[PDB]
Amino acid sequence: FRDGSFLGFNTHFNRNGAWAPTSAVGVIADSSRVKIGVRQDITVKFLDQAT
Amino acid sequence: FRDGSFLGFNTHFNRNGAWAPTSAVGVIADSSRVKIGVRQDITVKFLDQAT
Repeated sequence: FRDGSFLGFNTHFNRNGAWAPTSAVGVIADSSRVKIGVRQDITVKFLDQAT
Repeated sequence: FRDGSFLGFNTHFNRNGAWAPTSAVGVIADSSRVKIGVRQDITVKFLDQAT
């Protein structure tokens, strides 16, 4: 291969260790058709009496 | 009894569902001899760490 490797796709690399290399080498999508809903983004509370 | 016939009574109607109709149709009292002591009127606390 030469340039044009990764096919002009927006390429995202999984760094957080969620990738399962026994399931997939790569997932190719029309990213217009996948939506992630965010009802609450990562939210913090300080607990000091809780059990 | 086409007109008000419980004159001489102050009349109070129970509407919070405490009334037990199998126990009494009505209770008649000398209200000078019944006292309710109110040591603490109703209070609310919000709990978010309690067990």
